[PDB]
Amino acid sequence: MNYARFITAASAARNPSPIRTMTDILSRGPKSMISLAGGLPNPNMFPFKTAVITVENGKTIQFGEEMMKRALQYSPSAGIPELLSWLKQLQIKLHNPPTIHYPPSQGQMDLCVTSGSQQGLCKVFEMIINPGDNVLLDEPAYSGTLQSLHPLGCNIINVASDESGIVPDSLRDILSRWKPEDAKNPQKNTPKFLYTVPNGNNPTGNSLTSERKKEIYELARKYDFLIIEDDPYYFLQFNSGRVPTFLSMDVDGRVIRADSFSKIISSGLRIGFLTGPKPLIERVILHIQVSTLHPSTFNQLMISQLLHEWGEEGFMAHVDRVIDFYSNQKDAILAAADKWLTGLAEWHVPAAGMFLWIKVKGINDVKELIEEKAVKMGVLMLPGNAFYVDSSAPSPYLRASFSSASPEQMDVAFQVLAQLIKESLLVP
Amino acid sequence: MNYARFITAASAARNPSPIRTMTDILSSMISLAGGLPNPNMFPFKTAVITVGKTIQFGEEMMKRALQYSPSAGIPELLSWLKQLQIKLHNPPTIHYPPSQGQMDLCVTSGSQQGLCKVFEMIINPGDNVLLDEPAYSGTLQSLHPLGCNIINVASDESGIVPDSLRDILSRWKPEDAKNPQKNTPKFLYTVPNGNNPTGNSLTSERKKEIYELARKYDFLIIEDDPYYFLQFNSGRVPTFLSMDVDGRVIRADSFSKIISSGLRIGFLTGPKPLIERVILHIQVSTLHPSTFNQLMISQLLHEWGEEGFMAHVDRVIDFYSNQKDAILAAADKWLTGLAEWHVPAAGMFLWIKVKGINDVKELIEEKAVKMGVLMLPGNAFYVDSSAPSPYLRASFSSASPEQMDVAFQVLAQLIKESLLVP
Ligand SMILES: COc1ccc2cc(NCc3c(COP(=O)(O)O)cnc(C)c3O)c(=O)n(O)c2c1
Ligand SMILES: COc1ccc2cc(NCc3c(COP(=O)(O)O)cnc(C)c3O)c(=O)n(O)c2c1
Repeated sequence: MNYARFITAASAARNPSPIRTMTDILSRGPKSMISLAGGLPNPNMFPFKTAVITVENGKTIQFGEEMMKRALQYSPSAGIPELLSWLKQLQIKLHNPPTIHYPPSQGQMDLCVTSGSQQGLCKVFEMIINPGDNVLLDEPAYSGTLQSLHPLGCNIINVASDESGIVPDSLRDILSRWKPEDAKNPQKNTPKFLYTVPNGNNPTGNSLTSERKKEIYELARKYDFLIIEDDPYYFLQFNSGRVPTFLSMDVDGRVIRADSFSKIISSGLRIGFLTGPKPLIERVILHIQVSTLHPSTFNQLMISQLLHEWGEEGFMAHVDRVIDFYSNQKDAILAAADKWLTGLAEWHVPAAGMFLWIKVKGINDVKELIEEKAVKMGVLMLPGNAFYVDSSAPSPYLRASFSSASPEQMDVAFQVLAQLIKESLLVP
Repeated sequence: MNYARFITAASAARNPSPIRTMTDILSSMISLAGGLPNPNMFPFKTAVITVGKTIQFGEEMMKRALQYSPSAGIPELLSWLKQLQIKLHNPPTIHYPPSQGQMDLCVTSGSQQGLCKVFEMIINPGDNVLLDEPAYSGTLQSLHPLGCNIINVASDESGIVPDSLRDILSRWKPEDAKNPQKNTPKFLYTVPNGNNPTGNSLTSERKKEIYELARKYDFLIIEDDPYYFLQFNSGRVPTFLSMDVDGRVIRADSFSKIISSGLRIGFLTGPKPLIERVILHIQVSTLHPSTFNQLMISQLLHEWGEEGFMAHVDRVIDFYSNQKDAILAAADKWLTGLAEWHVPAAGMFLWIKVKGINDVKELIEEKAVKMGVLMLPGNAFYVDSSAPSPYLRASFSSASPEQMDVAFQVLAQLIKESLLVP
């Protein structure tokens, strides 16, 4: 398995910056080192000098003068080394991927810090996708991936999904149009990858089971395609005992995993990370180098100090508090839906994340109900249309986030929704 | 302007997110719309940043700083930067209707992101683009995978030579810009102040000549100006943006050189239909620039005012001007007779030509690194980086005068060792 067939010609031709070239030789020379190489602003001319950041149940984070100069300066494209090594150990403890000690050419596990998991996904899609390429995913899907994929000119093949995510039988039936050996022939145009959000899918709230992940992985080996495991709700699972990830079962080095801090630590800091085969991670870093140069040094240092002070134990205690809060929010939205929506709509318990996916019983298109009537009433939800490749098609579905509204706000919101649905159903 | 000829099919196919669409429909509200983390679950609570003044993020300011924000930037930073552009450049496009290229702005994750999104918006494989070599390696390394043909325009001590541009453009007829099969240039890219790596700046007269050739052959101008606030010459030269009567200028500005490089904050100024395409691409790549870092810059600009910002740039110019003199003094002392250079007009680089060496790559990459001195070989700043180069780039931004003295003393010795061999 070579990574060359998956990547575009343009991604393969990317070269490191002349500084990244010098940085290699910097560690091959003496300790004296005088540098006249970079266009770095002088660290003594920065207007910010020190910083103190308070942490609820934790040590205050402090950036003294020297740390502040580093925080305000350019840093490596792949991320600061202390955050990279901490995240690498986190992945090993959580997923123990088979690829850890593989040689680099065979897809050795590598990591890079990205400006949210959105940047990681975007760079992955751009590295892989040629116009006309086949890609697999289950609809409804995250609108940010659909809007990333759409300008790339790929053919998006929808794979059926139910309460337990992707239905492996649907994937098996779709793949039966090709023969396994067609993956070795580029004119056969076999799928490049399967994209999935395995825990609390945006927008469904549905999660894949361990058994289905094993079945999906075996179909990925058979037809030799990559798996893009976009897991930002990994640390927001409501089920007791986490399900193994695709990364944990990645014997082939065919999994690219996107992780985010947006849902558990901070969304505004724009900090995520990508885990996958070293040749593919290297291509992503090179693209990052010409786009954003690197993720914010300041925000990485903040997170790194918080993570190092917490330890694996303090980080896990924070996720427990987060899961407990969202689990109560999930119960509150479910109680509001039971009280006002029973008989008018279909839904079930989300397995992870922050969304409730509701199907309105006798309405073909919910877009006018949500975009017009509900807006005039002071209630904001997302119509299902936003989560399909064909967003112009009518949708009976709506996405309701339970992340921030109070139980009483959920009650009033669903009372308004029920009233508007009933009014629309009574029109002959 | 027909902006459609400067935007690829993929860029035109981009749509706003469902959240932007919902927000636009809005006029007591309950929101179950966004996948926003709960703002009361964030582990960071308050922040104090010393500037002897202080910047404070109180509890609610911190919740906003740690939360998602608009793709184009936070409104207070956008309005401050918009007023800065109007005061500094007073662009003719301010009150033009949006379709006619009304001046618009967006915050980017450094000026590198802005440039990258601009190139990806305009470039189709095989398209012709103009620039002067030696050029910034970050733009060459952005353009190269895009499959465009890079046409080198001659430059001297005063930047692009308009006669060179005029001669290159003479292969087409002005009317060929209306015919897509003629493949006329899409844009001219330039760093008008303290070019990376030369340190050379364009004059007002040349900018006017280049702008008239841009109208005649209907191409855009990408004015990448991160060293705009690092000019050593008395009285700033007008920008291409200030003379943009047509709405053909896209300007990239950065805070990396004057405020902070690690914060990843820059901005793009240009025609509204072009800026809109850039925002949409940003929306699917990074979502938005860090809210926390934008709020840090915004609060600093609020404490400072235009007065404090302008006094900071004056102190910054003064510091780099002394650094420039120190590197010039070190070059006079050790390099005279061995190398060629002239006075940089702006920025942080000295561009040196080694007198009797065809390729400096082995002298800089091997010999210099071994002696503890780091510089960049000229090779890095050309489309054809495999071609031999007698040039080197020396940055005067951070080394002390005494470090420059030892560095040039080492360089001089390495040059002599390379020349003395028959
Ligand atoms: C770790 O070593 C480093 C790191 C970064 C740089 C950045 C440099 N230049 C930046 C630049 C930009 C983008 O800058 P930004 O606004 O920050 O995104 C845009 N246009 C022009 C003309 C530029 O020169 C540079 O020259 N050297 O050497 C570096 C050396
Ligand atoms: C201003 O309103 C907003 C702002 C942001 C979001 C972000 C959302 N999701 C983020 C997400 C990402 C990228 O996340 P990041 O890591 O932060 O880049 C990756 N994969 C999946 C599956 C995701 O769901 C969302 O659903 N809504 O509604 C938003 C609404």
